[PDB]
Amino acid sequence: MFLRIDRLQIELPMPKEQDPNAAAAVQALLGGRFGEMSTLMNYMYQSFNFRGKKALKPYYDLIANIATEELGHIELVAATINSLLAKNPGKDLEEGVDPASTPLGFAKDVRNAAHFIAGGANSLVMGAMGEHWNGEYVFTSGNLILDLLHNFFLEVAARTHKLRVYEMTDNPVAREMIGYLLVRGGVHAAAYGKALESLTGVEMTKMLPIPKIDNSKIPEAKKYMDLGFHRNLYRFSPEDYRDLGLIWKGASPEDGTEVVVVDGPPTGGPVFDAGHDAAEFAPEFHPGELYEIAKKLYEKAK
Amino acid sequence: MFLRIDRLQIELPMPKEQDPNAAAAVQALLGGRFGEMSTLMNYMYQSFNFRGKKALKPYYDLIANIATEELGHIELVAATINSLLAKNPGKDLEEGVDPASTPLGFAKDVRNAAHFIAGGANSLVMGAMGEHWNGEYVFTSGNLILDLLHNFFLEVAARTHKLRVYEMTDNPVAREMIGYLLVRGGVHAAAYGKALESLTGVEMTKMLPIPKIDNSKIPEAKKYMDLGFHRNLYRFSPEDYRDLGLIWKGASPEDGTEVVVVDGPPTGGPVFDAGHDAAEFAPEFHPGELYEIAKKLYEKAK
Amino acid sequence: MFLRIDRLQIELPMPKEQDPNAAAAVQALLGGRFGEMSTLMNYMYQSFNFRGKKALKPYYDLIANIATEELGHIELVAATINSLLAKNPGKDLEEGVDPASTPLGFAKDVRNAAHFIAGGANSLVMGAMGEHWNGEYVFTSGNLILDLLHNFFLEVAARTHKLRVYEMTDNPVAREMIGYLLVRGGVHAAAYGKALESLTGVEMTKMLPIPKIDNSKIPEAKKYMDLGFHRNLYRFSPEDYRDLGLIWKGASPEDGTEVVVVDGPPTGGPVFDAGHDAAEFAPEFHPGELYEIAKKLYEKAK
Amino acid sequence: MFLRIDRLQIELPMPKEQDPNAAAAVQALLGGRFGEMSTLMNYMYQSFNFRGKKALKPYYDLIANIATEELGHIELVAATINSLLAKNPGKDLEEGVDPASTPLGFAKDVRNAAHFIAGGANSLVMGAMGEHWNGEYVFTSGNLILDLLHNFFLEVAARTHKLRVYEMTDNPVAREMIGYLLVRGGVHAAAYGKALESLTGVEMTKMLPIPKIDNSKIPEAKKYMDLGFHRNLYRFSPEDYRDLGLIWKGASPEDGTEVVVVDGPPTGGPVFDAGHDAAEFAPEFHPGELYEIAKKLYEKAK
Amino acid sequence: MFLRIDRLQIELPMPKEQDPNAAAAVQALLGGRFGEMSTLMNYMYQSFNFRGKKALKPYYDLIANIATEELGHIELVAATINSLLAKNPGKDLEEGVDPASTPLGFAKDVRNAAHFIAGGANSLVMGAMGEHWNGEYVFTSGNLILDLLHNFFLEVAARTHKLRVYEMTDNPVAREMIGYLLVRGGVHAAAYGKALESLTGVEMTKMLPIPKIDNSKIPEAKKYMDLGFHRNLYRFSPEDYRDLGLIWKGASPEDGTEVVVVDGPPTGGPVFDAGHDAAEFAPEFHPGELYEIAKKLYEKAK
Amino acid sequence: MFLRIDRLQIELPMPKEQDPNAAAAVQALLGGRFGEMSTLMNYMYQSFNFRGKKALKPYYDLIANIATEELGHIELVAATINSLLAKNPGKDLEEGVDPASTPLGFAKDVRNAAHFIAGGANSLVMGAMGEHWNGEYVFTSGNLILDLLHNFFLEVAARTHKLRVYEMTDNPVAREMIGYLLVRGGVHAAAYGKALESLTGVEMTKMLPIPKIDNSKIPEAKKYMDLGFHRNLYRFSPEDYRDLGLIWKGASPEDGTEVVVVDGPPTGGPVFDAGHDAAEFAPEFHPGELYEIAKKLYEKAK
Ligand SMILES: [Cl-]
Ligand SMILES: [Cl-]
Ligand SMILES: [Cl-]
Ligand SMILES: [Cl-]
Ligand SMILES: [Cl-]
Ligand SMILES: [Cl-]
Ligand SMILES: [Cl-]
Ligand SMILES: [Cl-]
Ligand SMILES: [Cl-]
Ligand SMILES: [Cl-]
Ligand SMILES: [Cl-]
Ligand SMILES: [Cl-]
Ligand SMILES: [Li+]
Ligand SMILES: [Li+]
Ligand SMILES: [Li+]
Ligand SMILES: [Mn+2]
Ligand SMILES: [Mn+2]
Ligand SMILES: [Mn+2]
Ligand SMILES: [Mn+2]
Ligand SMILES: [Mn+2]
Ligand SMILES: [Mn+2]
Ligand SMILES: [Mn+2]
Ligand SMILES: [Mn+2]
Ligand SMILES: [Mn+2]
Ligand SMILES: [Mn+2]
Ligand SMILES: [Mn+2]
Ligand SMILES: [Mn+2]
Repeated sequence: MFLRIDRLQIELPMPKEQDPNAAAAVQALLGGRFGEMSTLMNYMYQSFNFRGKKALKPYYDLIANIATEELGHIELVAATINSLLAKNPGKDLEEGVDPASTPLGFAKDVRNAAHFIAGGANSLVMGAMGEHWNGEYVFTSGNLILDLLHNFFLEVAARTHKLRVYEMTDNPVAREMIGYLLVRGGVHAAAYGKALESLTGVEMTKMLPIPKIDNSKIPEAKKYMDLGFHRNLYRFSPEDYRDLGLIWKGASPEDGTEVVVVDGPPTGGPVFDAGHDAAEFAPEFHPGELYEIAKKLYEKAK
Repeated sequence: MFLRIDRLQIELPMPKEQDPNAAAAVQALLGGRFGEMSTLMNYMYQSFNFRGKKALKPYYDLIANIATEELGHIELVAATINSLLAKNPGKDLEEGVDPASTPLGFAKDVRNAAHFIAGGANSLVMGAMGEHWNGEYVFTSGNLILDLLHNFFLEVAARTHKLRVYEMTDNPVAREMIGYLLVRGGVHAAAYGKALESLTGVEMTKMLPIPKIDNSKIPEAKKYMDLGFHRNLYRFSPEDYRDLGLIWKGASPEDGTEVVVVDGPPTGGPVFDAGHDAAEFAPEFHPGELYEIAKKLYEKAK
Repeated sequence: MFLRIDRLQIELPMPKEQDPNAAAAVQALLGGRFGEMSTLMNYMYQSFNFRGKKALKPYYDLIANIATEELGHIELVAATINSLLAKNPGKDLEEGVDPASTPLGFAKDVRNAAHFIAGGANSLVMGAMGEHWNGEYVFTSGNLILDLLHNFFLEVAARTHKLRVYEMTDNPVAREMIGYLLVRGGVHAAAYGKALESLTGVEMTKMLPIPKIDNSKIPEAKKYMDLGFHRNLYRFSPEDYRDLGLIWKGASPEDGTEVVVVDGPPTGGPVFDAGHDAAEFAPEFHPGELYEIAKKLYEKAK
Repeated sequence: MFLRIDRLQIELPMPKEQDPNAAAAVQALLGGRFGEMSTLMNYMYQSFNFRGKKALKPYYDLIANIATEELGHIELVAATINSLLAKNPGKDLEEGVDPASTPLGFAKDVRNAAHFIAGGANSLVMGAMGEHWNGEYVFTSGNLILDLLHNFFLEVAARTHKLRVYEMTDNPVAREMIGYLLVRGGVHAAAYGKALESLTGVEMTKMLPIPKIDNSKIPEAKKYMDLGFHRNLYRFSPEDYRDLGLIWKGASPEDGTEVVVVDGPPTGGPVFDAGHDAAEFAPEFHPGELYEIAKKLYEKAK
Repeated sequence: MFLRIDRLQIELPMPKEQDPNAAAAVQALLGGRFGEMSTLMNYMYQSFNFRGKKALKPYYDLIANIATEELGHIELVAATINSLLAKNPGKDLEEGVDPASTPLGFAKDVRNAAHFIAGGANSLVMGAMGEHWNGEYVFTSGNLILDLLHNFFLEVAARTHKLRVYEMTDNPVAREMIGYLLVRGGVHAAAYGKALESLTGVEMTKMLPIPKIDNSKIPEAKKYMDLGFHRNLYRFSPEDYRDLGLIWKGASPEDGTEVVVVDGPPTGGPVFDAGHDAAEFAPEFHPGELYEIAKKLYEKAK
Repeated sequence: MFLRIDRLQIELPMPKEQDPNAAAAVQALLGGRFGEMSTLMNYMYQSFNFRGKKALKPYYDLIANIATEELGHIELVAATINSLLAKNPGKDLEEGVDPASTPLGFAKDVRNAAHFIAGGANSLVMGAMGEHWNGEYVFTSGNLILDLLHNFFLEVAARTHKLRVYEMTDNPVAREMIGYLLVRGGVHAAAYGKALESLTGVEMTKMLPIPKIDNSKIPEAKKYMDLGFHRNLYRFSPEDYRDLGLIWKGASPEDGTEVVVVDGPPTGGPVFDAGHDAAEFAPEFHPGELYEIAKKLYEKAK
């Protein structure tokens, strides 16, 4: 079972301008083959399907726990896309929009028109070409070593996509998210590499980084390394998965320093609200009446 | 962000033997169009994309919280499938399997061979025809009423699929899971119906049940209603989503009794471990050496 | 624009009992690559997209009119599938079905479980592997000769699929439908071949039949030829497409006899009603109340 | 069976300029998830699959008839796209096009290159991202109420997409089509809502409009309401489906006035011909010789 | 079995500038429905599946051999795309690229972002809309005449796409490849047409060209015809498939001159190397260390 | 460019009778995600897209050459499937088949009906669920180490699928093919592992085998190892790719013995001809006339 905390994993900056094509590129990191939906669903299904949940417990704890972290990463990437698509971020009401004035005219010419037609200027479950995420992006073979080898690869392929998208947009909201997730993905790659070394004797972490560029060269990633976050494997569970430190120990690939398990999630930051976009009818064309209904739900004695 | 608890939402019984074609049918309820992946991802993305998270908070709390519950439902359905596919449930080591003796010969003739080739006799992210789940199964328009109308439909369409699969499968593991999720889906349909009543004045809950068959006609569902589970909307969060009772109040469609918000998740039941399947090389062909590696990790613990 | 007549293009017989796997095979002829959806949508879109609707009118009339005929062919193939899937054909109310008794147990083991889960034991928009029909099965290039060459091929490929499914299914409903549509597909291939002869001088009809087997070897098709149906190109329009005989003239490939344009549709046969299937909740679990509602609508008629 | 009338459902204006990206957006309304292909094929297959064609006749008449109207809507949307893609609308011959001069250079940079490569600058069976329409967009459950609930949703989701595309392009051909189809979709939503109220007692039409914006705010829709077309359910059949008025009666959601059944289709307007586009080889590179062949087919004595 | 020669089928010119959208259009010719992947895989699988490899040997030789030629065409089209995507063609090392400087900023706005995210600025197995090539683009019916009819169509549909893409870009690398492959596709269409005439008596080559525009009107195609290459069917085999001349004989459709079989491949040209693209991390971010490792592999005594 | 040799990489035995479901399982090894189409197309596109073809030549030679070997593997797997689907292997003419007698009745009930409808009882470009192979199964990042890591994984994932299908199918044709390709896949995994060791210092070959089962436990694979085939990397080229031994050297993972580069392809075995299947109209319904046409082509030879 799962619980939810109404917080993003980190604070994101306020966007300052809508940037559709940046949002379309960032979609690769959400619903593309190596996006966060893929790391999430790979680890989630491997955790469901895991044989030897007690006999191979440290490895089960690892996959079950990292799957849980990736839930917050789909959330964070979706918030980033929503930030880039928001017309009036954080504002409950805009007035004066007339459909006949062609208020979505710009959207005719952007790469991803679906953001504005199917979505209400919001994230979709798709990649940078509009391709919807598909369950064949999941590998769940039942063989622990084969799955871990796949997962090591998956994290460094995902990192490669994050780096390339970083190089496509200088939007600060996108770069903040990417910097943080480069650091988290470095932790995951390192953790799967340590798990493989424990099972096989092959020193997989010595292959890192892939590609051969250090996170310290990406300013927004270095920001988070400077706070120590490359050392931390957070245990996203009240009472379970307590044996992570049997694998998550020893040296960090980033700097050689000792890594640690942190019990519980990080503090986080607030969730994002894109505000009213009347041309998208989101959350309604003129939402004042609905806001009044919600207000009155609280005004009650019962 | 999210947290994980290593418990299924209910306990499941143990099948007498593998039932591949039952597993293949139950896949519809996991990765098909109206499976638990779809309800999960619809509500998850709607919750990310929600505009007016404070101004429309009671409705945000509802979608965000039900999304969290559906995480445990993909888990529960996967456990059911895994139970039906497990050769040696709960048994860590089998001996004597010879690949040269065609130990997977039965799988040549089952509906879903992928369970045994791509999977290690485990669940996959697909429906009852082998169709992989796809992101176009998600509807996230940004318009609250349109989304809620969709979600009401989604729950009763999902219910219809659960009922039909129930009528195909006599296996207790499937009947228990389905009976439970018929009751939970009744709660979700009722909740979305109450939300639509509040926003629109249209008495959506009066349309229930769809199809026009009572959950009381399904023995396992009747048991869960006798335990009160049709009344309960669990708050799957440490501290958030405390306004569910503004919508989740009044009469149950099942029996007219007053519905309730329950603080926290249910206690549930143990997770499922399919054990060793040597022919599937899952978790390894001969896993004793890996079990020894894991044991030694604890000896070297700090 | 289009009009509808509540008649199948031929009458169909009644199966003795349900035959799921026959239905699954016949799906190839509905939603597969060379099924009736494909011939329909190819000619429909070509007719929309046709350039030179007046200057090339005889050819426009041909494509526009054959497209209309193919609408009735998707209808006829769907009726055949529905006939094979119907538990109680023609019977409005069945009693005593208990969902708890696994009344759909047989469906666990059939090829196409979707017929019974997604469908209410009814046709779906898919082929013989469960693959849903897709718009990339349409070829609409705008070049008349290229399109007609494609359409000649499409008809003989579709014929080949019909012949192979005929050889799989002994059910009279399927044999009657297929025999009829072998004759109609012979007309369409001949018509496109005559159109290509007129435009190019290449004697395309001399290539027929493809494969090199005569429709006379298929008993149901032989009967329809004995009724003259290989000669007939029906004008499926009140007043339009009156120049079909400019192309549809001269010898039939089947027997050398003169072909004819028939004003209007054939008289055909009754549409099919699969009746009540309570386990499928179709049209309702217990439909008597809805039947009463419908009866009362007539009492309140103006 | 079906008949065809060689007329669009309404007169469309002459385009005045090619607008590829407008055509790409309008594709959402043709082959996207909530485009006219989807409403068409949903109602068509539900009509084939309908159980109780006599016992539930008014409801059968409704679905069978609206399916037939949607055939003319795929035609109308395709004509709109073709208008936007036409280089020389209504002109049989253009001269002087040289392939080596890069006459399709603009198409390199438009969103939808397929319009110009796969199509001969014509409509395709796809949405606004190039996604081809797929049969999984059809819902045909066999349960009347569940299908009608789906269809109500489908019409208002389709309306939402039409409104958003309207707001993306000010092209008069697109806006004329959209205005008309907003009015027709309002009729369909109202009709399915009335059918649901008759079966369930739930006042579904009181939820309209969705989104909460009136068609009267869209000038091209108000044009058609001012002619009375929101009141009219046309019976697209010579002799069948005569019981529509048992459901289609009472108040219009638009203005409270009494709705009516109209026997037969509206008058319509001419079909559209995009003319010669030599660079697309459509209908031929230099079509004069083919036009002469067609002319000579008429010059005959026989 | 197969052998490889490290040469393109022709010399291509050096690109001079990156042209992403030209590369995206040329993708239609690689991984689209009528691209070189399709002609390749159609003929390859037909050759595997061929019945009567001795009894119908000349026809087997034809399909087996043309399949082999198409391997070099996927190679040639991929080289063309890679040329259009190359930043530093032929250069092993570039220095001074900083990811934080947004070196891929242009790629945010191009049609095909996947070239830069999934690919390292390189070709992908997809068409001009980003659609990945799929095995349903292959037709392998087992019936020789039906397959040959399909293949005739396939070549002229492929030619039509090549012509349209030619008209979209004036890039010399693209136009050189297209000119050559127009000539080769003319040979293939002619060869399948001759095979059909031999089997059926229908003069299929008299339909050529389709569309009705001569290759001699395309300067880069005329270049290769002026060298005689429209006459040549190369036998891509050391010792097999020696009976091609039983079919490949008689007049060329281009000019009426006698065609010939050439034993062995043409001379070819060098392969293409896109060079270092540091922002794509291709072949590495800073490849000097890897180049030194490779150099040292040669410095050996053993 | 490529050349073709009309030989399979090994000889195959003849099945006693058709085995449709065995063929359907073996399809996973052809067109599934980890089938031979995937290894082929991964290495083919990586070889096209390779940057530093001279500076990193030993690695280019390896990928380019292994790609060529995989061409013969799609051929070999297709031959295996065709063998399992052949009614009359090696027999040019069968008499007496009557389509009216349901000669394909068995095919109604097999897993893969497409083999008999779309195919003429022959292989298709799909996996074990009927899923067509797709280009998103290719990973071509441009980064050498990332690609090689992927390829190492791909080979062991493909091996895992081969092992599982082996365990499903007792047919000698399948066991021989799979035993051989287990040995060849061991060579490829070892080669990519050696390449990674050279570039990274990580001892990837020490992870082998994956899964942890020796090829010696599979009797057919053991025979091929006893013949030395695990040592051999064949140079599938007349004159190119002469630096394979710079990487392909040192110890075999199977037995510690020195590996070798073999100049040229193996001698292999005959290609397979499925013979006449009249019910499939393959190569024709009654092929005697076409056989006579072919005979006469030789009489008219030059
Ligand atoms: Cl990740
Ligand atoms: Cl991560
Ligand atoms: Cl649900
Ligand atoms: Cl639920
Ligand atoms: Cl047809
Ligand atoms: Cl037909
Ligand atoms: Cl509609
Ligand atoms: Cl409408
Ligand atoms: Cl080609
Ligand atoms: Cl070619
Ligand atoms: Cl392989
Ligand atoms: Cl291999
Ligand atoms: Li069982
Ligand atoms: Li039967
Ligand atoms: Li057998
Ligand atoms: Mn992540
Ligand atoms: Mn990760
Ligand atoms: Mn659920
Ligand atoms: Mn639910
Ligand atoms: Mn037809
Ligand atoms: Mn037809
Ligand atoms: Mn419509
Ligand atoms: Mn409608
Ligand atoms: Mn080619
Ligand atoms: Mn070709
Ligand atoms: Mn291989
Ligand atoms: Mn391999």
